[PDB]
Amino acid sequence: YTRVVWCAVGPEEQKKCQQWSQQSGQNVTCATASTTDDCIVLVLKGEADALNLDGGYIYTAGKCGLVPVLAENRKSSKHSSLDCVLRPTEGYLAVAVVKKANEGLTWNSLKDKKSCHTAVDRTAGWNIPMGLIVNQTGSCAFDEFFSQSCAPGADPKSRLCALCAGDDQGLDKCVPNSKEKYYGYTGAFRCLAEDVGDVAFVKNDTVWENTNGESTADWAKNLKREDFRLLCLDGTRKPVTEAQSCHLAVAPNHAVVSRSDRAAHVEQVLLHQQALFGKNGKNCPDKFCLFKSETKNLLFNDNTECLAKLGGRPTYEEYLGTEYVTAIANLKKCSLEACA
Ligand SMILES: *[C@@H]1O[C@H](CO)[C@@H](O[C@@H]2O[C@H](CO)[C@@H](O[C@@H]3O[C@H](CO)[C@@H](O[C@H]4O[C@H](CO)[C@@H](O)[C@H](O)[C@@H]4O)[C@H](O)[C@@H]3O)[C@H](O)[C@H]2NC(C)=O)[C@H](O)[C@H]1NC(C)=O
Ligand SMILES: *[C@@H]1O[C@H](CO)[C@@H](O[C@@H]2O[C@H](CO)[C@@H](O[C@@H]3O[C@H](CO)[C@@H](O)[C@H](O)[C@@H]3O)[C@H](O)[C@H]2NC(C)=O)[C@H](O)[C@H]1NC(C)=O
Ligand SMILES: OC[C@H]1O[C@H](O[C@@]2(CO)O[C@H](CO)[C@@H](O)[C@@H]2O[C@H]2O[C@H](CO)[C@@H](O)[C@H](O)[C@H]2O)[C@H](O)[C@@H](O)[C@H]1O
Ligand SMILES: *[C@@H]1O[C@H](CO)[C@@H](O)[C@H](O)[C@H]1NC(C)=O
Ligand SMILES: [Fe+3]
Ligand SMILES: [Zn+2]
Ligand SMILES: [Zn+2]
Repeated sequence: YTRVVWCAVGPEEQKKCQQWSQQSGQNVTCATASTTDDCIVLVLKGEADALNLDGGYIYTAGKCGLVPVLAENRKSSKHSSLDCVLRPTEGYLAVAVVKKANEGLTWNSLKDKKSCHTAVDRTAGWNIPMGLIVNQTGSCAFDEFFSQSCAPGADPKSRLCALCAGDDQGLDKCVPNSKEKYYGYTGAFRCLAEDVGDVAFVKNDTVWENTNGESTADWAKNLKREDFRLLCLDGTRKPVTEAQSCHLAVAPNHAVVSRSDRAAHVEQVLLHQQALFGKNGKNCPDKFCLFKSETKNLLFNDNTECLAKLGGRPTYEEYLGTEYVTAIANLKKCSLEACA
């Protein structure tokens, strides 16, 4: 009754959810689906209660009647005396990242290069960069812009999946879940790091969290911030320290959604769950930490400080903001799960 069913995407999220379930004494239990779109359908059916979503999926879920409940909040600078749970969200910066050694590559010479995207339909990985490219090109043929890409969730036989690697056995190539080696923020950054692609569309944080020893992962151990550059819309290249002046957009933070009729109950349970397993929580790091997965961003982003109350009681349109909603609307003209 005051039990919340979380929806995990893929087997690694399922494993994390199971540990949370055990530690929560079954106040939270787990349903699993192979894609984020399927988890949305489970929530619509009432077979799951909630999951945390990137803004592009929130647009999808919102059209079907789902609502944002709490948002990820990461480290701040202003609103300093304010408690994390009450602090306004700031958004994250969507960036385009390349290797310094790939000289003369700029926003203006991206045509026919190789690209690394977090997944189709996601904010930094797809909606913002492809939205910009469509506008600048005056063409809906965004699938013919890059020579080859990894964009998890596209047709595995298309050039949009040519660079995706699948799992350890080479299966599930291009699936939009963490079994795909190049899925998500860390996966697309890895796709650039290994020189599989020429450019990764990720967020500012990703670059910092995976360089200069911040990650102990084999592929990331030796990466240095200085070996990367950001691509600016004016055609210049800048150091990764200049993201505030060289990003493609500011994105709304990922947020937990649920059916409108279940929102209040989901909010109550999660606030108590974070008091236990959140950043300063009673049982973290001793038993279980909700916001940790070893740089893998499972269920929540690893840089999450807390889940924050929204205020204004957002509709999903208000939460995403009018600038962003119109951008997606326009990109989607180029090409129940279409609930509107
Ligand atoms: C781009 O993304 C970067 C990664 O998120 C941002 O850099 C971070 O900036 C925040 C402040 O806004 C720093 O917060 C710190 O929190 C730490 C304690 O919890 C302390 O830093 C210590 O830990 C880091 C790892 O988190 C280590 O590098 C080191 O031990 C350090 O002493 C500080 O007390 C500080 O508040 C954070 O350190 C930065 N992250 C990293 C990993 O460098 C950056 O601002 C973003 N840029 C823009 C323009 O938004
Ligand atoms: C790609 O281009 C499209 C269309 O050229 C962009 O859509 C446009 O976005 C702007 C900014 O949000 C909208 O301007 C707004 O107009 C409304 C009223 O018309 C007003 O409320 C705001 O003050 C603002 O001026 C504009 O309406 C919208 N155009 C259309 C036809 O929908 C889109 O933003 C571009 N994509 C990207 C990723 O930038
Ligand atoms: O960043 C300071 C700024 O944060 C808020 O901005 C957004 C996006 O984070 O918060 C809500 C929730 O997602 C959105 O409605 C706001 O979007 C607007 O502002 C962002 C800049 O952050 C911008 O990219 C969008 O184009 C806007 O639509 C709030 O506006 C406010 O608290 C400020 O403190
Ligand atoms: C389970 O939820 C009930 C209802 O609030 C609460 O009494 C208890 O603290 C919760 N236990 C855990 C481990 O989350
Ligand atoms: Fe995102
Ligand atoms: Zn800006
Ligand atoms: Zn409102």
